[PDB]
Amino acid sequence: FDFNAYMGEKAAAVNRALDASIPADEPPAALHEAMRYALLAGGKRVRPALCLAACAVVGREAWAMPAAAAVEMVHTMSLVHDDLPCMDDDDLRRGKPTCHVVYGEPIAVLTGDALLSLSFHHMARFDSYPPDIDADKHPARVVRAIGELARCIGSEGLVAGQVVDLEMTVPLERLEYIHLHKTAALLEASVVIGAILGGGSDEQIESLRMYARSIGLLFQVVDDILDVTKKTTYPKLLGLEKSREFAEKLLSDAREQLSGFDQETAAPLLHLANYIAYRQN
Amino acid sequence: RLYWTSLIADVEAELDAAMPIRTPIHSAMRYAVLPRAPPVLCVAACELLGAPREAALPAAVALEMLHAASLVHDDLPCFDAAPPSTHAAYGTDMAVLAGDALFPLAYTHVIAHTPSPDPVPHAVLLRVLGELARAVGSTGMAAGQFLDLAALGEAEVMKVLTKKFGEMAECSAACGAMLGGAGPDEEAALRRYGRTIGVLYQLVDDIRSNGKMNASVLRALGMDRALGIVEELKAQAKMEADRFGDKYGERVLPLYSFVDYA
Repeated sequence: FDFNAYMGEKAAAVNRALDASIPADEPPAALHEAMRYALLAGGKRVRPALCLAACAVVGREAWAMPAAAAVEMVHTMSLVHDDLPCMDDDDLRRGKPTCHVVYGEPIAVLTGDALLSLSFHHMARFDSYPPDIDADKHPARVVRAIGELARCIGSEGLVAGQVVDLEMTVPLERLEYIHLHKTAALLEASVVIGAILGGGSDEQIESLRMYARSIGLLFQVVDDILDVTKKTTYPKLLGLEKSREFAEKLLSDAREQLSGFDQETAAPLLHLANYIAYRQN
Repeated sequence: RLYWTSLIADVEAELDAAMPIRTPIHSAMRYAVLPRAPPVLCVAACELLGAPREAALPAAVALEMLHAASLVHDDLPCFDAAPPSTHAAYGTDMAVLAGDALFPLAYTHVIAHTPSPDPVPHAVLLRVLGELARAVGSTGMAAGQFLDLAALGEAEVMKVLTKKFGEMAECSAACGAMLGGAGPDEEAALRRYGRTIGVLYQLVDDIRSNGKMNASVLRALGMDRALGIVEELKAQAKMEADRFGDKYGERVLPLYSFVDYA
């Protein structure tokens, strides 16, 4: 087993699915291109990756590729709007001019709105799913996978997170609440709807959920740490290595959640969580 | 008939108790679906083929949420730029975030009611969710809004209603359709009705205009025609409606005449 190779491959798979979902020949072409300019714009493809690995650990990864496309679209909508001047500005990141730069504000507005829909669309469409699916239980899975996806996006998930940040020195409970609900929510969605589309038991699904809940914080705590290298934050409130201590705990927290699985099939979920921690981005 | 009134009151009640004030943006959502004709067409269309309704009420509720979600986004400042606003009340900031919470609110309310077991087996359900998503997706409505960002006059170029105001009732019909067991023969049949009843209400209204929001028809072209498209959409719609046999479809018709006038 080689993890980086694994990531490279899944990223490509997700990318291909994404290209496939949006035909650049259909008529509101600028809009479709705008969607493509947003969605296909590189990236590591981590959320689709968790969803997928969550399906194989509990069923096989092509079952949950539509949902892996969905959360990566959901996430894209979470960035096309974040870059808008009304909200965060920061027009250019990676090496790409942000979507509102190339197409203006309103196209950037409708591009997130098209994706959000497309993600829910693509997930509901049975045209999206492979044939070697246990046809019976699987439809009922897709309903709850959509509704788990839906539960983490709206007023009980990211938006609550996007907003509390937009409130503006800050206390801890409220700090971890924001993170737990702007990053950790989307990851819960991915690995659960991945587990659901895998067909896993509730025990399996829930354990994977608090798995993601921890690597959710873990994700953005590190982001608040790597900032020091080369807005109220975690090393400010606790101290630097008081934040490397906290980080070290959340990892170990997530690991013993995979206690119930076999490291065999979960080796991706393990190497994943490790990547999120010691990333030097 | 007023029947419509009854339906609307019921829709409003489930919505209020769907959006509760609890914390946090929530206050903002309520002021977006609080402050004709897509939802009702569906319940009634749904009544057809005779399906217990509580089965279609969720769809209607989801529908109004969807309408509002992209409503907020259509009179956002960076669109029309000419005059209270749902966006200028909580800030263009939360405004965006709000509609972004309403899309998944619909799909969540839909999955909750719209009881899956018993009638409405899930495959039907996915079909419904897909229909709503498509309705607001790149193909329809968002494309309609995009088209309608200003040019305006075309003989067949002028039909953005078909995608902006058209493909919102199109599903609303097609949604009703699948709920009560409509056949494919009746799939586009019932849906053809939706597209062209959505245009009607708007196309008629572009005489006097609190609604949803350029590229109007009268300004765009000869009124005689505008007034002419009306019968052409009435007649067409009437054809599709007539397909139905074994009434009551008395109700499916009055929808065409309520439009003329409020």
